[PDB]
Amino acid sequence: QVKLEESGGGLVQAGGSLRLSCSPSDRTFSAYAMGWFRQVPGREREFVATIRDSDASIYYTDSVKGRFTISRDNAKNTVYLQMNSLIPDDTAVYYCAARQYYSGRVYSTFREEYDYWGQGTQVTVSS
Amino acid sequence: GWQLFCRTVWSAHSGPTRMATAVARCAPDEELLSCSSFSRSGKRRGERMEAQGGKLVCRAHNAFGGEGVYAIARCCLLPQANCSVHTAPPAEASMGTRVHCHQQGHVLTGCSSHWEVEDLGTHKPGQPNQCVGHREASIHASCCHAPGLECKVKEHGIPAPQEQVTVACEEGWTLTGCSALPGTSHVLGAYAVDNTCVVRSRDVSTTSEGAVTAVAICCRSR
Ligand SMILES: *[C@@H]1O[C@H](CO[C@@H]2O[C@@H](C)[C@@H](O)[C@@H](O)[C@@H]2O)[C@@H](O[C@@H]2O[C@H](CO)[C@@H](O)[C@H](O)[C@H]2NC(C)=O)[C@H](O)[C@H]1NC(C)=O
Repeated sequence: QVKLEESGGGLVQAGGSLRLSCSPSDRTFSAYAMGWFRQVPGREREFVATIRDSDASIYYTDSVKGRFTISRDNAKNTVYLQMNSLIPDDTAVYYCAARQYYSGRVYSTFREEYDYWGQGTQVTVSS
Repeated sequence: GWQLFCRTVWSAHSGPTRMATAVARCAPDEELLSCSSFSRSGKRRGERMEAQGGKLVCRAHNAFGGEGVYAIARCCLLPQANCSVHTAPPAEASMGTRVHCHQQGHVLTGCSSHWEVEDLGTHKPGQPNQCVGHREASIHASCCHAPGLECKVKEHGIPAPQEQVTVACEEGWTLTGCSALPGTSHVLGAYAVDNTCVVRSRDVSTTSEGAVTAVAICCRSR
């Protein structure tokens, strides 16, 4: 019944920056965990970042560490993926993911761990 | 009696030197069940499962003249696990490097291979819980103790290599390890996509035509 809405994406040049946003249609829906996954064609939807309610709950894949920042705004009910110093290898379809309930694991990194998904937003990093 | 969840982790590109290395890592509570690597040109020195800060990591090696490599970790939620790595160094004068899981109850989840030489040589052309690599390469076996864990090997070989060769696990099984059978010239790399093992090749025609073979390690509990 919950649909996640993604904003941002498109064409951006190598070394450039982009901000992806994600929010549910029903703003009273608060997920325990929010996440970002990316898919390169011919490969599985891969883990990028996760966030719950603190900075200790933040976890990134090594390939994006130091360049990408995941943040959450409770008042706007939106999760953000600030992508800085974009490299050609960041080109993929980026998906927003929401996990409704509590997890015993410190970080939710598997697709199976999430319940609701975004439509997917294409990110193309020029030359 | 549980379910086995596996995911692929790609490292960032290594860079262009012989000493340029790429590391793919799992989350603190996950297990590294296999380690593969990829290079857009080939020109790689394979990969190894290495201990770093108590946990096992997937390290890929670049070859001289290579633009860089990607390390490709297979990360799994395996409850009640004890995983270790068994390495056999090269025996250049042999028909191929061999290693198998030594502990009773140990199950093979993955096979990694790395070489010190610039590329692999030519030669004249598998057992339960055994990894077989090139005569000039070191072979690394991922060996796990986990309750009810069972693993099987599945292969698919095509004469004309083209873009890729794939082998998929059957329904009920999870792909834990993905690799190319040795002796197959022009291999760019191997990686898991869901329960499909993908082996990429440089499409170079025959010069005895050979068969590029995708090798999958499929696991389940109970
Ligand atoms: C992971 O395994 C090691 C070795 O297990 C041995 O083989 C098993 C099949 C079973 O027969 C065990 O009883 C054996 O101990 C565990 O312990 C190591 O044991 C050796 C002595 O046998 C000792 O020298 C090492 O230091 C031990 N390593 C330790 C204490 O970490 C090990 O405990 C197991 N790890 C986990 C997380 O359970």
